[PDB]
Amino acid sequence: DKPKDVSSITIIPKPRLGFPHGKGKSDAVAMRVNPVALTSFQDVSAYPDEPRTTL
Amino acid sequence: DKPKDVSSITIIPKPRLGFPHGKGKSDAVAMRVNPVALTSFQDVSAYPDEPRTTLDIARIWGLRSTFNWGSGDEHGKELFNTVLDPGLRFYDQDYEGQITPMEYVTGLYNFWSGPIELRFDFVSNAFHTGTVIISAEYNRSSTNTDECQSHSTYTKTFHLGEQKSVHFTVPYIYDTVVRRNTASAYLPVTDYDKVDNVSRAQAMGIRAESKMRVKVRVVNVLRPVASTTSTIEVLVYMRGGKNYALHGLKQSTYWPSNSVVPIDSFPPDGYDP
Amino acid sequence: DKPKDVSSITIIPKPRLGFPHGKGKSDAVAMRVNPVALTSFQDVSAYPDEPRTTLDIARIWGLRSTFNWGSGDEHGKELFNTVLDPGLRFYDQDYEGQITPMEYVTGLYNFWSGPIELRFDFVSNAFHTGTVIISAEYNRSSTNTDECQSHSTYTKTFHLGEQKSVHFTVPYIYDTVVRRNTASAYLPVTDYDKVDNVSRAQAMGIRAESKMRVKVRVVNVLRPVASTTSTIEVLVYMRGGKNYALHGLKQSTYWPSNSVVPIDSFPPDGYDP
Amino acid sequence: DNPHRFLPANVSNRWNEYSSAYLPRV
Amino acid sequence: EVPSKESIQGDATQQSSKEENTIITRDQQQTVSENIPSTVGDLVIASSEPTQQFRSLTNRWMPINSIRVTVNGKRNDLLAQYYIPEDFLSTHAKCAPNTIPFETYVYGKYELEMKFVANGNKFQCGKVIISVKFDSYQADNINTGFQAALSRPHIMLDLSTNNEGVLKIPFRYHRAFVRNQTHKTATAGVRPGKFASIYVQVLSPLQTGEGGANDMFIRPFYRYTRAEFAGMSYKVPLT
Amino acid sequence: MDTGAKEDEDETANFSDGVTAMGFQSLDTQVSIKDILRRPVLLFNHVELDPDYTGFFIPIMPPSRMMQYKSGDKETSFQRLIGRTPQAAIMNLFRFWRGSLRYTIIIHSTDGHPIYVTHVPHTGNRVYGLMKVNNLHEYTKVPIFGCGLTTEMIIPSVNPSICVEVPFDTENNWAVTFDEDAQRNYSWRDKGDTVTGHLVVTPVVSVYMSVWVEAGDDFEVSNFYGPPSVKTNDWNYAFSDEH
Amino acid sequence: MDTGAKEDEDETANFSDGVTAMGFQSLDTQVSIKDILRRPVLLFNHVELDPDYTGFFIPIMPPSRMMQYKSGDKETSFQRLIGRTPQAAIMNLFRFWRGSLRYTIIIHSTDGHPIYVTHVPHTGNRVYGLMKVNNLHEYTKVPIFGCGLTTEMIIPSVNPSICVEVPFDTENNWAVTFDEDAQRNYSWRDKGDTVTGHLVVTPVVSVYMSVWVEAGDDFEVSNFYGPPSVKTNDWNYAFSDEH
Ligand SMILES: [Ca+2]
Ligand SMILES: [Ca+2]
Ligand SMILES: [Ca+2]
Ligand SMILES: [Ca+2]
Repeated sequence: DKPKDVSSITIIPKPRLGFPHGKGKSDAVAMRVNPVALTSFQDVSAYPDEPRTTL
Repeated sequence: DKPKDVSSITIIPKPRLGFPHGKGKSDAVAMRVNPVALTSFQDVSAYPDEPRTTLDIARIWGLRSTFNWGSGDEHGKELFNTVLDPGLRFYDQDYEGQITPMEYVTGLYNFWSGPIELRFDFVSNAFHTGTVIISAEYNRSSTNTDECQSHSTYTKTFHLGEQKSVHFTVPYIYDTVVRRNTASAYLPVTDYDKVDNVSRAQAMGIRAESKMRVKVRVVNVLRPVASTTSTIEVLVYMRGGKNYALHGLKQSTYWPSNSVVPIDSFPPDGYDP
Repeated sequence: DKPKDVSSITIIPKPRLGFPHGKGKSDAVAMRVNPVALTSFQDVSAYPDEPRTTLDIARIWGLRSTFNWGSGDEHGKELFNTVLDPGLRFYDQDYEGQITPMEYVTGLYNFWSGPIELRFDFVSNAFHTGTVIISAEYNRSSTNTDECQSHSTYTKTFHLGEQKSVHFTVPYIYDTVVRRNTASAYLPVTDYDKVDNVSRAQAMGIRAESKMRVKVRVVNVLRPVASTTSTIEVLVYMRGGKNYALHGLKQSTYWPSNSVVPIDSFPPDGYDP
Repeated sequence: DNPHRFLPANVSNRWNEYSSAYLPRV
Repeated sequence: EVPSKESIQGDATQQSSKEENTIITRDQQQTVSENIPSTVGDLVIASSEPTQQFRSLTNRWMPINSIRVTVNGKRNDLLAQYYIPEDFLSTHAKCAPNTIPFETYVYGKYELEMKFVANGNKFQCGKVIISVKFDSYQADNINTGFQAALSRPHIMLDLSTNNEGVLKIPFRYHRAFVRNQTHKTATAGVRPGKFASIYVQVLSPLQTGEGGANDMFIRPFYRYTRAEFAGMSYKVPLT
Repeated sequence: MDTGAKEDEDETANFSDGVTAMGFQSLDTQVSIKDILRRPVLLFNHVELDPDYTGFFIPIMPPSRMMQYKSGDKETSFQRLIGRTPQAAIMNLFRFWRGSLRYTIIIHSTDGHPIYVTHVPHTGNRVYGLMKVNNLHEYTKVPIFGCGLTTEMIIPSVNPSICVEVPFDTENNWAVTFDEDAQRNYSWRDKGDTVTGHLVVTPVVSVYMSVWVEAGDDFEVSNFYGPPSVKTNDWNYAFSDEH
Repeated sequence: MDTGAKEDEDETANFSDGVTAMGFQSLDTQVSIKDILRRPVLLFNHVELDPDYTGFFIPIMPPSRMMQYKSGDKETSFQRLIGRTPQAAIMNLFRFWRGSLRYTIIIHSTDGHPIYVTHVPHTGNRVYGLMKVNNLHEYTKVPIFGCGLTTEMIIPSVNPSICVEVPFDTENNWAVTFDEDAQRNYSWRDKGDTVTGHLVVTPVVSVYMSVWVEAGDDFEVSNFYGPPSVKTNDWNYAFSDEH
């Protein structure tokens, strides 16, 4: 069968996702084999005595 | 309140939905008052005895060929000999006539497979008597004068008498699970262009001609009584076996050759005499 | 009724889905009747003994080099001495030949790590006798005439006799968790362009040449009986250790050097003799 | 013409591939 | 695996292989390649009719041509090479009963085993490698060195220890069956009788001592462990 | 459909029926007649739309011999390979069809002008191409898309293509697929029973369009006619694998 | 594949096997052969499509030595680095492949003209580039995309790119990856076993396109051949870290 699909939605186009923000979401595409793999901080990570905020 | 909506998603734009497919989804918009109403098949619908698949059609017996058998045909003589390729009846000449249902439908695909069924109907009476041997020969073929080479294959010997018909299932024995059609997948020639080798070198493919043959040879010379005809016609029917398969839709190898007139505008195009 | 639909979402348009990735999602449209049907691997499928990863391939023993050992080679003499860099066999000359499986596959990555395995096969017989010492030297190297400097590293002394082969695991000891390949990540040169320093200054990177070496020195001079050959060949095999790792896909450093002919159109390009 | 089309007769079999009898190919 | 002290007949600790009406003994150890699978599932579809086996004829050991190894052989040199089943039908051991079924069936699936027996003496030395390349038609001249051999299913022979080697060859072809014979009436569009190649190559040159022999010999033996035939036809002479 | 099995009275032994190869290479089975008829067929390849006409008419009928090109006959705006498509070949076996058809229309443009597609139910005629309804000389003041009939619009700058499904708006139980002679002048009410209406495309400015057709989801064929006389000359246009 | 472990009979002591570094920097492991073959390879970089031809043919076959450029040989429309991509290097080790391939086609345009991509199943030939099928001189009346074969369309004004997955429509169990000589004239049916069909791109007006290929999800390789003879001259084109 080849039934018609009547689902639809109106959309508002924007060029970037979260461009001004320091947090939230990003639409960045990973230059990796696996789109969701990330850098590991299991062994090498920020030392606890390093400052975390400007305060 | 007028809260901001932060939901979003990245999208990939495409012009059509399901354009190449025969099933799945369609984004068709109905030219109806109700976008989801459909045609009713509650009362008027396809009759259950109509074919539903091309394989159903391939299962319809069709008259493929005919040949004569006379009291003058000596033992071992080939009464029938043909390459059994459902893709093309001839590799060296045009075909025009009433192609069988299975060949017609096979002409829509690039691949076929499975056993093929044959039925030999002897148009005789109870006073005709004789014996023939039907053989399916693969890869390598027999000499027209060497009956023994035919007898070494897949054979069925039929004792013609009170019964005037015999069924024969042609085994599918090849080095590939399916066979590719010998006809073309696309032929843009429409005006019977006189062909040359450049045209052929630039065809859609290369014809993988079959060497598989089915032959019928005389075992016991036909010996009808003097009072009846000394030569009878034998009808050869053909159709796909129950496990016949088809795949790879392509340009139809066969096309209507009789009473073909394209439509014109009615009544604008001079229908008003 | 024809109620308004107030649902909406903001979208970010992109031309392709998963273009750079080797896994994840794809927006590919199937050229099939059924948009979700797939190729069947029920009967025809990859054999279980075929390699599944590049690390599997790196675990195949390959003949790396060969060297001779004769009764004339005095104690301490280097019979074999090489920089053990799976990235490049030479830093000063072209390479042409049958590269080992592990080097071939390492040539597809910008980083490698883990122990490397070597196997020395002495092509001798029970009448050859002698002793050699294999050493893995890091950071700083030994003088060709100072056997003691080699003896101060990671060593394995092999007593050649009835057994004609010895395995050696080369430790991975570096100041980084992985090492970067010495070959290039991208080389656009295709016509053996005579190189100059401007070309080099504008290369894709800077070759971090390795100083790590593996040497084989004579401990006890080979003393075969007079009736047999006084010099034997030693085959040096190499492959990645069980914890060998590879990362950073790049342009392959190696390419076919034998019988390379690009395809042409068949049969259009003059196949019709 | 194209030298790749046909293998010289002395190194090939009737199928235009190296003969299994021709050991020097390597 | 373990030798014994000498007695009247020396160190009597040989092992042997008996297949049908053929036996082959070995004086030392033997190296064997892995037992690997062939494609299964296409047989019942490519052939509507039942396929056949004739084990008593095909599963016996048959020696083929003798191989000479000399001190002049260089690494990578081809000592011998076989296109199978073709070369076992029309060039080597042509009168072998193992070839009988190929005279009447046009198609087949074949799984073989090849045993190699060498005889170099205790003052000689050298290494030979035998490997198989599946579906090699028109690809024999690439991936054909000792390196490719060491990567594909192979066996290694040491010329002074005389260990035996057994290469197990499954049926891996791009079609369901391989064609058994060429024929004046058969198509020329498909080269038949070849689903694989076997190469015997020098890994390390044979060497000998002062006044020693400058050569030694190796003998290959084959047997089908599984030969299935399809498509009966009249019998024909092989190639 | 009558298989003819009724005439096969032989009951002697036969060779095996084997095992089907369907699904061995893949699960994409392509033998369902409806599946085949649901894939698009090109009718018009880059034809012109002229605003001086009411619009370009598309008769609602599936592909068949009714649109087959014959070497030597007058040139029409129909693409020449329609008669050899698998779906036309199938339709040439069934003289009845009921249900909707889907038309994919592409306007070769990126302008912001709306192009309208208007549906006309079964009215008795059967025409195609540009036509001036009632032979007037201006249609922008009396547009067919503004008369009350169901109409849809295409705006090329948003999407130059559209897929519309036309209903089975006719008085008959079934639509007649084909005639032996598409140009014979016979009883006029019967003449128009091979279509279920028309689709009319009207532009603002001159522009080109392409049209494809396929069966809708609510669609059935029947009245199997058996195969017609056919021809083929494929063999002559290719080499065999033996040179 | 035979590891050769069978020939390593030494059982004396060795140094440690250590701990793997895989996953230490990140979890993006790149050693899976199928993962590697699923990332795109550029075949044609900005090549021309001419409407005077049937279309531009793309033989369905993965990247390998069959497309390798050799300094000095005739210029083809294939990009010159295909033979050194990781996936071509992998394919040069496997002579069998089965399954689908995915083609990413980009039309350098923003026009509203539809560009069609037609799939041709295995027919026996192996061609690439612009071709006039059967050597005719006009194809708009007999378009390959309107003959019945599976076809998809690209409309640049909406999206100049598309990704199509072609099936494994062939009679063989496996497709043959490569030959020792891609130009040798040998048994014709065998010659065509290195492809599973073609993809044909047909424009309305002259325009350029780029093509990438990758393995589909339903894809397998086999018949490991071991490594071939190779070469490299990388060393000569860069400085070392010691000047
Ligand atoms: Ca029965
Ligand atoms: Ca049975
Ligand atoms: Ca240990
Ligand atoms: Ca340890």
